[PDB]
Amino acid sequence: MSMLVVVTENVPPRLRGRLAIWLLEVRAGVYVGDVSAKIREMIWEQIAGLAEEGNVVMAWATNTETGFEFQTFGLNRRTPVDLDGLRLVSFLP
Amino acid sequence: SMLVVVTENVPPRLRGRLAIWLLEVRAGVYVGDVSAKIREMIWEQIAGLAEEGNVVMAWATNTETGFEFQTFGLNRRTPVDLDGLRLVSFLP
Amino acid sequence: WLPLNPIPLKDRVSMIFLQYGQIDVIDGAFVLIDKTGIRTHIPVGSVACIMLEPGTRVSHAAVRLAAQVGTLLVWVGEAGVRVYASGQPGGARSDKLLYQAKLALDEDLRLKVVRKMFELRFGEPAPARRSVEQLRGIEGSRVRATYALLAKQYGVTWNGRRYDPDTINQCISAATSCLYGVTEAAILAAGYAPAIGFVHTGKPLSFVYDIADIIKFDTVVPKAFEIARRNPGEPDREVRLACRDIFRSSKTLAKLIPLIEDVLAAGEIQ
Amino acid sequence: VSMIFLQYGQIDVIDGAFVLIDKTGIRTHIPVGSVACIMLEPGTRVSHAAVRLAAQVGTLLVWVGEAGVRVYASGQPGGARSDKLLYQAKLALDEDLRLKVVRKMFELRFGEPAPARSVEQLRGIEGSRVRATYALLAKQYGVTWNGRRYDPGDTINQCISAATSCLYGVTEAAILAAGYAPAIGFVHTGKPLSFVYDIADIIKFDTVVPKAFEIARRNPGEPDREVRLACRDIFRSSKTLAKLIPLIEDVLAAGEIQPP
Amino acid sequence: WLPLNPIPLKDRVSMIFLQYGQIDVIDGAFVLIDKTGIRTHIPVGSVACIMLEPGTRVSHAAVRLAAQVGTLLVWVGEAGVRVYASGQPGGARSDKLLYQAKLALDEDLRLKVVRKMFELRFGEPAPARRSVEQLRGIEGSRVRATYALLAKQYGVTWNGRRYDPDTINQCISAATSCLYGVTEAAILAAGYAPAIGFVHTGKPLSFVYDIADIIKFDTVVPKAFEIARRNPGEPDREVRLACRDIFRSSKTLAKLIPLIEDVLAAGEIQPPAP
Amino acid sequence: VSMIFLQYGQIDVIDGAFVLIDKTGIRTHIPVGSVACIMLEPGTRVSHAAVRLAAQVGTLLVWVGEAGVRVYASGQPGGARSDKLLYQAKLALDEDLRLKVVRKMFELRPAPARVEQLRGIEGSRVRATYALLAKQYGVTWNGRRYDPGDTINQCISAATSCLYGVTEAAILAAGYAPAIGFVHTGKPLSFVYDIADIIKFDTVVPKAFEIARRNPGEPDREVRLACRDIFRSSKTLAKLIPLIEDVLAAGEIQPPAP
DNA sequence: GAGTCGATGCTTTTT
DNA sequence: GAGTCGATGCTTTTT
DNA sequence: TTGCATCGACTC
DNA sequence: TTGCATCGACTC
Repeated sequence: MSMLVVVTENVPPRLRGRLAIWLLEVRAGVYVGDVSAKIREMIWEQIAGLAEEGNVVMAWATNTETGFEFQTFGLNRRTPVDLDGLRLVSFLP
Repeated sequence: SMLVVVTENVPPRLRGRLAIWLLEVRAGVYVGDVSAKIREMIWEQIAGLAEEGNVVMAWATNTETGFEFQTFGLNRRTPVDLDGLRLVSFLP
Repeated sequence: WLPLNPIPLKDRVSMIFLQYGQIDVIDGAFVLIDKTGIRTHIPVGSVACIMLEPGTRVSHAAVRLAAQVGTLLVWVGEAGVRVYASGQPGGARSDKLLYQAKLALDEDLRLKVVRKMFELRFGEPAPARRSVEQLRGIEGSRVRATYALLAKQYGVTWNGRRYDPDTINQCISAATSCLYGVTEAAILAAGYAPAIGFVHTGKPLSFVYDIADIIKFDTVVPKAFEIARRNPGEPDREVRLACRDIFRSSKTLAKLIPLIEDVLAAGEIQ
Repeated sequence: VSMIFLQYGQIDVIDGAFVLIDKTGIRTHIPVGSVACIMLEPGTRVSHAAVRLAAQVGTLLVWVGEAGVRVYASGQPGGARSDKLLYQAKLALDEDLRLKVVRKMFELRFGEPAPARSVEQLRGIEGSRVRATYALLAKQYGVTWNGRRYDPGDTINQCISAATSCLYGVTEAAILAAGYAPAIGFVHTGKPLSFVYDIADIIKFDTVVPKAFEIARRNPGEPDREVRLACRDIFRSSKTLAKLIPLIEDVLAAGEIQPP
Repeated sequence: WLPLNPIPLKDRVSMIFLQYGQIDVIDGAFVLIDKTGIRTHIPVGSVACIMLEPGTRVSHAAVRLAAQVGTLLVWVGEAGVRVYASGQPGGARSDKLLYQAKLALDEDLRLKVVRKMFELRFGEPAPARRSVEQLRGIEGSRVRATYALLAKQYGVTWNGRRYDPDTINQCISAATSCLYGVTEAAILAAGYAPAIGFVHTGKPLSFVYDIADIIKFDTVVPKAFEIARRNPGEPDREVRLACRDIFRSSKTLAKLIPLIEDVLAAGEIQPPAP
Repeated sequence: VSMIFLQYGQIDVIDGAFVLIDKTGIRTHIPVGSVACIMLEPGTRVSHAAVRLAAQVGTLLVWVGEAGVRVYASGQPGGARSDKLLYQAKLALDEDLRLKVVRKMFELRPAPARVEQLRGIEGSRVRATYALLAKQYGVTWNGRRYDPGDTINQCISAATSCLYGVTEAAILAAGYAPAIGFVHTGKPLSFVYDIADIIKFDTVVPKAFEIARRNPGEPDREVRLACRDIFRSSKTLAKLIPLIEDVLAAGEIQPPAP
């Protein structure tokens, strides 16, 4: 069980509320919770299934090198990028 | 412990300064992994430089819900207490 | 957009109280709406039981959504105990309920079950060759002795178990109300029927009382006494928060299902 | 046995009685104790007081779709009356009582006594006869019929599937109103709606399925809505839910065991 | 808007490599800028060392900011070792540097320090009444024996320590380059001077070599051999990532400062408090 | 000893020599080995090649503000030349050599035949000197005040900040450590204060008074700019190195060669 | 993104 | 919020 | 008289 | 012929 954050942008209200079935909305499009792996993955399946033309990023705490890991779905100017196994963010122009 | 910080309508000074220590995965949303002392100094940074904008910070804890959070400045979305559980009320 | 499933009770917060507002569905989410137009998102799927207090008005949709995610709604009164509930239409497996029925129907298996219940209560096997009723006598006696002991321990005037159509009795009753809540939630999640009990029978929450009774005094009642110690205006809340704290701290939700399975297992049946 | 459908309004309390409220004011008064079971349809909200009162008189509240075409939730989860459920369990356990119920079920289904000899062969006969019945309705209504197909189909199969879904709705409603458990079946078993399938199956083909064929026919904007609405109107108009309870009681009665 | 401070090295990622772009400051943040106009935010304050590879161009502002947060910049060549560095103008406390100087200047204290260094290396106290040079000799011998042993262990042809104005030697050299990086970072963070060494002296990184040498073979060199085993086109990266992994996994950054303090403590003289 | 200031351009390499580049092309050629130390001012960028070359010839790169009015960073962190630093340490440790340096410092700034009392006499004169400049320039002066003030104290403070800048630059260029001081000690810029103090009042402070006079839109700016122009125009950084060498020399101990 | 205010439709099937 | 493209100014002092 | 970067104000 | 809620389109 580990801390989870999910950030949505231009996503349909269906998903907007559905994440809110299990998570708390502290600002628009930003959800925070604390979940087991299996729940995290089912949430991810929810997002992967319902994100239309919007895009979304999900990050959670881990016991890895940087302390956490993250993935996106859909397209964004801000995109993950690899520097020798460290994962950072490249800002597309 | 894992840290997240979310800024809105905050001056570029802070926008970049958080980026000295954190990673920006979307506009205004920073993620990291820090000790308590660093978390607090970051908070002091935010408290010091947030102008008219507003910002919310949450981190993982070993408490009842698993995490805890605070805001600075005003937002329609605001924390609210239900019998020791902390949730969020959406004003009009 | 299509799918939706319940999450394990294990992963949930025990329970949450809502008061003075309407609970509606907004864009597929469960929402509390105040008189001033305040929305409040509630993670229904992340809670085992939602307690509805007076002045609450529940949308059809809200109940349907609360059922789909396997969260029990329970209507509670002026500081009162459980008054009503709504949930999933029934057990998810015929097999489990039928298992419960066999165990229940023949008096010998029943005897085995109650014995184990007793063992689990007291840390001691029940005396040999005793009928069901006699065991229920022993229970009553020990229970009385236990109230006397906690009263003693915490320095609380205790004048018996007494119900109102006295502080101590309200604290106890509210605490038990909460526990009957979670116990019912677990029983339903496990796919069994709350009405089919072993010690208690013929009443709609017999099995709930049976199961709750087992862990009632290691868990929830001591603090009822400690809170009773304090003489506050509104007890209820502190009791509620304390029960939240005990359920998380002592892993109650996680343990409840295993306990039930072991209990029924003692029938020595498939 | 008495039950009422309430729709498009909030259910509250006036002088210890149930009341339905709209923008138009009071639409229906229901004096406490006049009804065993209240079916709440879409567009409704429930007052705290209403639930507290319903509990006081032990009234069952059941949240459903229009006319009970689906069941979403019920109060008194897992049945409120232990005795009825236990009655159902006895009947279900005993090999022989079970035989006897299923045979009665079969009798009630045709108006013919079932063949002498086990449960499985009757299962077979049913399958055959059912196929023959689909063929007959297809014939009667002039409908191309190409067999039983249902991956998670054809128009006819969708109409049928939706109608049966809806029938399972009302059948479940009745089963819960009667105070029995949907999971404990006699023909079908081991699955959450076994008993619902058992009972629904008996009166499937009198009304629900024929309309499925007629609608399949008329090849609409499209099927599922119209089928569901048509089933709604039939269930309300022909008092289906109410009539379902006697059938259930008789079926279980046949066990020749003391009903509570 | 006013303040800014360094964060403890303890909390940082060991090191990060940047290549082919310019590093600028944008709105008070440290940013890598590509030829196509890609920005990339780099948490400079969250790293102990930034390694600048060929084709990199560093803004004045970037260096000033990197210094303010106490992050060492190190210029590295074509797969090469450390070539240059830039940092904080000096030790934050006069006391610490002077402490280091006393220890260094008188040969007896120096003797004590080196003996402890030896002990820490081998898990054994150094022989009694031996001068500095002789301990140097023992080192050299033991070290050679250790390369031979790892070569043996991992099945690697080993033809000595050899250096280029051979795969094995490049892996070793790159690994040591990284380690000299972090060791220098730690030495500067602790507020001491890299040029004042005890075993090695008279060279700009004497103390860095002294300290790195202590933990070099329990940590960074074994994998140099294991990677050397593989015969790949571009070794460097795997070596870098492996060194990252070893530094985190074995708590290197956290341990480096205590080790240094204990080493200097062995002078039997009193350390200024932090 | 040789050093060059580069500004507003990128520093790169052409045929193994240092070059400064803008939009106009080449501004300055510097043949490798011609200079010991390069001071990089604001508005500059550094090529990889330039650093690799600077390392090859052991040239020190130092990132500074204009004219060295501040020091931001230096290559070869903690001093590159162990011998010079150790020389400084030897001098610093021995209370007697130390006495002897401080006395020389005082002379350069002959001291009375006895460190602390000299501290006292300095404080007194210094006050007297502020009073004198206030007099000379017609400036209201109400004493030593500095809390983190009056106009005069801000101008003074900013000027001294800037002087500490160039003094630090020189100290690092000479290859010594700013933290090891003789009068001031125990703090990161002790030696910088020691050396700056000697030539504080010839040039840096007088202008602080003149600017304090003029009561400008912004003193700190003007003071800093004025100090920049004075340091460049009067070769201050270059002249600081001999002073330092003589000061430490006075220990009568063998300086290392170059 | 988040208000409105019109539109629609109480529905995401199967034994 | 994040582009532009003009403005400014290489600066957040103290021993 | 050259330049890197923060800060403005006005439309996406 | 009453109502709760999703989904549109058009300006903050």
